[PDB]
Amino acid sequence: HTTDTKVFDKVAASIFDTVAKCGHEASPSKTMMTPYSVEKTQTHAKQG
Amino acid sequence: NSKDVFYDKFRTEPNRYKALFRSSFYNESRRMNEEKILEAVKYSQKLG
Amino acid sequence: TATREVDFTVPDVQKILDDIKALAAEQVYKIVKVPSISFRHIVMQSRDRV
Amino acid sequence: YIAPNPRISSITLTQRITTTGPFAILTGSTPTAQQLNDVRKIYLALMFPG
Repeated sequence: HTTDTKVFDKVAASIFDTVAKCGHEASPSKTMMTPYSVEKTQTHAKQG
Repeated sequence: NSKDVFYDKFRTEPNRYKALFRSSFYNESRRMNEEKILEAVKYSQKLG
Repeated sequence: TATREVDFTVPDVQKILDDIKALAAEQVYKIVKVPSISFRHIVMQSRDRV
Repeated sequence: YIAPNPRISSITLTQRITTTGPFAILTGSTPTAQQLNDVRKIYLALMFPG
């Protein structure tokens, strides 16, 4: 529900901090956060 | 998660999220990917 | 042929709702300790009038 | 030459449900050269009455 930049940045930071606090580590290099692309179980979809 | 999908036409529409990609998260992901390519190429150049 | 022209025949209601929700948080007034200056004084070589 | 607004013939209540115009098949057509020349003839006849 936003198009602002810093809000999105702080949201992503909060998610990563929660994962770190859960005794795990999530790689930001390959973590996915996208509007128009879906990947699941070695299946890739782009724009339908 | 519904599977009753049918397909109609191709369309073109303006991108609402075009301004969001100037954020820190995307810049960092791109930077990490490209630097990973750099270590790969320098290791290959060092070995042979 | 189908995708040649950009289309606007469908609106984005969610964008409108988000914009109104964001506009609901705009602040109009201010809280200050001292009001702004309304009258000032220009002094000359005189000692009784300004 | 200006085309009419596409929202006149169809309104989208939801992302999934849209109304359909009776002449939707004709609206998808694209004129050729001869038909465009005929349109120019029609407007030229309209602009000069008798």
